Amino acid sequence: HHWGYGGHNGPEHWHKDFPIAKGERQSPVDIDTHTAKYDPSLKPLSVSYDQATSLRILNNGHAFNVEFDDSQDKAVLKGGPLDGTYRLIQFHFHWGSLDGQGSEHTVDKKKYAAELHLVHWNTKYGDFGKAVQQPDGLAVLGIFLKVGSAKPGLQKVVDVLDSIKTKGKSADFTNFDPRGLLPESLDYWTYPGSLTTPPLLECVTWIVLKEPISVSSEQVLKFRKLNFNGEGEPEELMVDNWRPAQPLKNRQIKASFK
Ligand SMILES: [Br-]
Ligand SMILES: [Br-]
Ligand SMILES: [Br-]
Ligand SMILES: [Br-]
Ligand SMILES: [Br-]
Ligand SMILES: [Br-]
Ligand SMILES: [Br-]
Ligand SMILES: [Br-]
Ligand SMILES: [Br-]
Ligand SMILES: [Zn+2]
Repeated sequence: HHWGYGGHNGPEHWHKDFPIAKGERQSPVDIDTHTAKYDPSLKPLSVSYDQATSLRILNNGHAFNVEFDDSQDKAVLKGGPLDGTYRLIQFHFHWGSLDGQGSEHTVDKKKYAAELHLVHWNTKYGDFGKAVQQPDGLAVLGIFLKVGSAKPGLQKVVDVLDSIKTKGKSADFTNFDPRGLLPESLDYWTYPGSLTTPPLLECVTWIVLKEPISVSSEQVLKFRKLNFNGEGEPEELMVDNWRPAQPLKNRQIKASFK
């Protein structure tokens, strides 16, 4: 792989190595709130993170992933639009160089400063690598970030970033509680889509919360001190690691709320 978010390998190039980039169910999308249909058949989301076990944080050269122990049903997502049980494997964010961009999904064309993705795989497929080969393999919970008051539950993530500045670095990251990243309301929009990074597999049920979380300017500024490059290489700040909105095509976005 050579893709990225630089001047010559960014989203508009991905289709050359990953032709599904021009597929029928690509993500992210703009959420037209006027057009999304309230679906009284959608259930409340069940986010069950009481037993979550974080293990490690990794700079993978395109974001940082907070990884979980997904060897048992500890931290699982169910309900909502989903049939069955999805196990949390990792979360990560996408963010901008400035507060006016950074999210992947947009809401009536509004871009948020960042977007959190909590990635879960369907236990009926046994492992993540098998799940991504299935149209109902993953459930990603997406949460917008706006800049205002600090998010206290994010600070532990922020403070470890200095230790994983460059691509390939990891650090122990135990005992982190992802419930501290969840807004008050679980109202959501949902639609069928894809991973937003190569290989762009069309395996995701997206669940995008309506209510953003607030983080401070100082918190997001620290995300922007990360590097895409490896240690000692020319510094390239990890900023603008978002894919823009893709064509909705023959898809409906449904709302869980009136
Ligand atoms: Br694009
Ligand atoms: Br709305
Ligand atoms: Br509907
Ligand atoms: Br992912
Ligand atoms: Br993603
Ligand atoms: Br993959
Ligand atoms: Br709201
Ligand atoms: Br909040
Ligand atoms: Br820092
Ligand atoms: Zn993501």
